[PDB]
Amino acid sequence: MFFEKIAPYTYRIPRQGKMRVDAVFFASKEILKDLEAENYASLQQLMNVATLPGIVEPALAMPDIHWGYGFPIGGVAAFDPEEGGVVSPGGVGFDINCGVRLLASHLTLEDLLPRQKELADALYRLVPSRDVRFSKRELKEILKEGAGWLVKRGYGYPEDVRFIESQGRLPWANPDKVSERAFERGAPQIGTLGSGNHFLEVQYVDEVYDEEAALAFGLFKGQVTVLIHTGSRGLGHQVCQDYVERFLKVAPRYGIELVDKQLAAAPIKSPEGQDYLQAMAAAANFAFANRQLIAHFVREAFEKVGFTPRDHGLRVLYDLAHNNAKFEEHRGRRVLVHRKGATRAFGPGHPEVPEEYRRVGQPVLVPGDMGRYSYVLAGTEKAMEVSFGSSCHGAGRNLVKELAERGILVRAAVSLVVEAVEGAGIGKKVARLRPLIVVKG
Repeated sequence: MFFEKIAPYTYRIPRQGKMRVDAVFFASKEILKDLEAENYASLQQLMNVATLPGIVEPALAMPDIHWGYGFPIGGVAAFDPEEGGVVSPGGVGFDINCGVRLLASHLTLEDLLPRQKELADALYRLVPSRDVRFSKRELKEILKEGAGWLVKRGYGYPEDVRFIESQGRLPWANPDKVSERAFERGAPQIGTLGSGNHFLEVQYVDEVYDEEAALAFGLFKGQVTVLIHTGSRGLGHQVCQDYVERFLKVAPRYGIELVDKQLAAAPIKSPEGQDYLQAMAAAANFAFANRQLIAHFVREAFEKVGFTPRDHGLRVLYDLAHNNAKFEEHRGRRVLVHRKGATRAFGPGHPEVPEEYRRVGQPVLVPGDMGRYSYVLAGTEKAMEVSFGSSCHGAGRNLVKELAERGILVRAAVSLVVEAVEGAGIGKKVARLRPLIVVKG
């Protein structure tokens, strides 16, 4: 008995103990049952987040919330620099800007199926797990400029950048704050998916829920899409490690009390805070470039098997991060929003949303597990009010053997979450995507 319901699929944990503000989480009657069986562990983590300095009410968690490092996965936490706010690597997650890019083509399922094998083989061959390399000075510029650096040199279409969150460039990146180890560890990984839950999949739209948003996003049933899921690879992971320990060994000076050491944080305005933010931005820009490069190779794979540029017309529908901290305008102020396993989800009328989509809201890409359904949602006005314009990132909670039985070629080297999100009013359903080909890193 430590949280009341304030709206459909919306629960509040009133401020208690060390909490500086209330916490609010979105969930189903069914999801609550899941958390309850978990002793509410992830919620305790959400409550810990609320103990941090300068936090803006309320600390939040999405319907797919679960145990994480310090901050819970599925968490959103805004911090005000002017109020002595802090920045926490654990609030972003180790894979900085691990995210998703969705390409939308002119092809229909019927057009693709007969070349399904050729494409799978071309994708596995053209997408590293080949001979494209950059100099250290070049990848240094990449860390600062983002996806646009690659597009301007031919690794994409001119318009690609318009459909990437923040145009694929966080403004504060500074490679100087990125350790040598992080730099060398991720530098030769650009253009690769990586391991773990990273992949690329060719899919088709099997259901359309909002005709107006679908039209605006250029989506139609039977349409072929390609979803790319990957991040900053080893570079972002290292940057997180470098700063967590640096933040731990300087936490005394600042007097920041941590109920959980994994909540390691530093004042946003402190040298250490500023450095991490600059290095994190560099890692994010690297992740943006990585997805941009992969998209370039995807286009090369379609063409290699016979689909000309005008046949496939593979355009970037959208590209957004699932782990990131960004400075944004909320409540008339500039605040730093930590999102770990949650997405930015701006709504109708927002200047940061491409004009093409401005009337319906920002696309929200919700990948499922490999070989599972993916969804496309749209950001809402309500989210701008109640979740710092944030939405969910996930759809769920013998490996490849059963994938070949559901009609899915693999190349290796009803969502309750979406239901809760739409029910809470922070993510309008637009479409569902079914996988045909899965390429793992």
